Amino acid sequence: DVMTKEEQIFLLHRAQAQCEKRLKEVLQRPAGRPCLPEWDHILCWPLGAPGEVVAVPCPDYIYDFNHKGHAYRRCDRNGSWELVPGHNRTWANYSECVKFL
Amino acid sequence: DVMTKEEQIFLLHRAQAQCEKRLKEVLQRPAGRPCLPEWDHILCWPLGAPGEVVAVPCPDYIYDFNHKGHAYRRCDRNGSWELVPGHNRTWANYSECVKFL
Amino acid sequence: DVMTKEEQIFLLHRAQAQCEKRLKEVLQRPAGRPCLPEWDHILCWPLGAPGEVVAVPCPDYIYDFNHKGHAYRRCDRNGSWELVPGHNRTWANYSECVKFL
Amino acid sequence: YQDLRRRFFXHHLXAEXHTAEI
Amino acid sequence: QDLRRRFFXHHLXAEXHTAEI
Amino acid sequence: YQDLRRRFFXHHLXAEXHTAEI
Ligand SMILES: [Zn+2]
Repeated sequence: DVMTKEEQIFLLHRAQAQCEKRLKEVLQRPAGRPCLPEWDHILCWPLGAPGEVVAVPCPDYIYDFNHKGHAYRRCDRNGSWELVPGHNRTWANYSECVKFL
Repeated sequence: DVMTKEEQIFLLHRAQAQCEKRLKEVLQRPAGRPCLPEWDHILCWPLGAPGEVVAVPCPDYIYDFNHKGHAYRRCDRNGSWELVPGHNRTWANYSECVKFL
Repeated sequence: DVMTKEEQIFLLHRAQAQCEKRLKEVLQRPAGRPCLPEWDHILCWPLGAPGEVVAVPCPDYIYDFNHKGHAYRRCDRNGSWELVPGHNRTWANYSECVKFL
Repeated sequence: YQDLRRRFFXHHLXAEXHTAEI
Repeated sequence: QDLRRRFFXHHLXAEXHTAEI
Repeated sequence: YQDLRRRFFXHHLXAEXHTAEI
């Protein structure tokens, strides 16, 4: 059916809950110095290999997203998600997921 | 005397319904290879002369629009509305219609 | 406690009604040709010294604002708030106040 | 606020509208 | 019509895509 | 986390506010 706004909010809460459960498991058995999972209001980013671009498919639970594309983050070598150069937010590229970019 | 968002929505749908009338009327008596009319959520773009910029007065039924301005589209020689260079959306300039652009 | 959208609207109306008092007062006690106080939907800009940048702390009644930074306007020598170069809107820099800049 | 609620709905329908380079 | 969900897209975009535009 | 809804109304009043070149 055609998805309503409040249905979208509901599925985001379900995804946020799943992210909190996923983050609690990794913190109970850590190893190495990777980028840790975190929720960004849209999707749960997974463990990131230090010094590499991390690609996640545009979440299938977002009706308005292109489910064949990927969203991208940057994980530096110290195991920290990279900031946008010149700003104080985490860098993320969602251009493939949306038509207005 | 100031319009509400609900009144604005209703007027949009009426303009949208009349656009379907125009489309249906043109599809019943085609001629040549021009850019076909279509609805873009705001106004009904008319038949476009191929190879020319098409200018439409900023719709009178949109309160927050400057009704002395024009929105612009591009019609290429093949009778197709041009896309934005480097993107997958139909090019359109509404800067004259709003103050925040 | 995290404040609601409706509460944010109320505090803005309180600040807007307070700006109208300041504007009505200075209009009764004019002097010189400075930049006059204006309400821009967020804060009430004070009297501006001609030919100087005017810095106002990001108002404390906006929850999502960095209350340690400043918004900025430009007051030209004629006592008029400067427009943005190339546009017909008054220039204002709120980048310090928000994180989405 | 309604004048802004209608004008913010301007913003979104702008976003969904003006596709030329900004 | 369903533009409410699509505009709520725009905001979560705004709040999401932080790379230089 | 319904701060988004007040935060998105941030975005609009931003859009209506910050007029300097981006
Ligand atoms: Zn909105």
